[PDB]
Amino acid sequence: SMNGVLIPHTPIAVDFWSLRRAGTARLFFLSHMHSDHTVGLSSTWARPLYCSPITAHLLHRHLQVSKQWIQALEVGESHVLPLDEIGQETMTVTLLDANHCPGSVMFLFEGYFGTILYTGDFRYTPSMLKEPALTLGKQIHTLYLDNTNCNPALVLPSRQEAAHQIVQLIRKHPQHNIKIGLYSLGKESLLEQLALEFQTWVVLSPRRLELVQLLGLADVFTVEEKAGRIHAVDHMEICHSNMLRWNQTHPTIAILPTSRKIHSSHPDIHVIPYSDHSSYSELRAFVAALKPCQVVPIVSRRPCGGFQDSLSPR
Ligand SMILES: [Zn+2]
Ligand SMILES: [Zn+2]
Repeated sequence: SMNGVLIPHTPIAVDFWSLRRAGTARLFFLSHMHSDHTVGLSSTWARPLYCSPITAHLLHRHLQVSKQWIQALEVGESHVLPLDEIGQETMTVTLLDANHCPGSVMFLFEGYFGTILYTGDFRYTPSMLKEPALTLGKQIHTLYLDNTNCNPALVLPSRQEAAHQIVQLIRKHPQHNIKIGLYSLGKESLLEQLALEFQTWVVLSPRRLELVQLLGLADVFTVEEKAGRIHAVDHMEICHSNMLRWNQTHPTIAILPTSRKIHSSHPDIHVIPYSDHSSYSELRAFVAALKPCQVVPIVSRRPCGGFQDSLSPR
């Protein structure tokens, strides 16, 4: 899927890389390095690209986008970007920690269009309201929201509570190897927590270890499989056939940390609602505190509602 947006009546494109559809009167932004946000973005990209410093490093390393075009913006600062070559108009952009994955940010856009807050992918935490850029009384005219888990019937625990569910599960199997199905990026802090909790080395891929060292996490990761019982694998590897394959070597439990209602054939495959996306209740509190004039879903194909009673008149 493609979860990028061309914001109408603005010079803004976020996680949206189709040259034909975007046009030439746009500035391009990248919230984070998940593949559904970099569709069409590769080493051939030849336009200015604005992102976080961590995203900037990952972008050049793994997609080979030239450093000529990569524009790393410091988080928490107001950046003034030119919209033309004659110093006629500018746009002010402020990056805010999205609490989603390494490098993930929210964008605060200010310009002729007004004020727009673009969350990208984010997990709401109350500290986001205490952001200096959001405590200036500025009216947010449009709030683009991560509506991934925007289902009122879907109750999700906090990441800490979900991490506890994972810990409890692993505790029941002290003799088992543990397969954690992940994307190439994200939930590294979960791995670090599991490493310390069970005093084990967490086996990664050479790519992940390279990433972890950038984050400056604890020295608890390695590429040698014989070193630990907790293994970070690609989520696609977790299925019935691979469970039988893995059990030939050692008793194995597989864990899928996701808010998606994935069902498994194998009894030893566990799907636990550990999510990097805000829950419905967290979304409600986020919007209620900001009170924007309008709320627009980033994930168009997915449901998004229940925010009329939290909007602002202006
Ligand atoms: Zn994401
Ligand atoms: Zn996404």
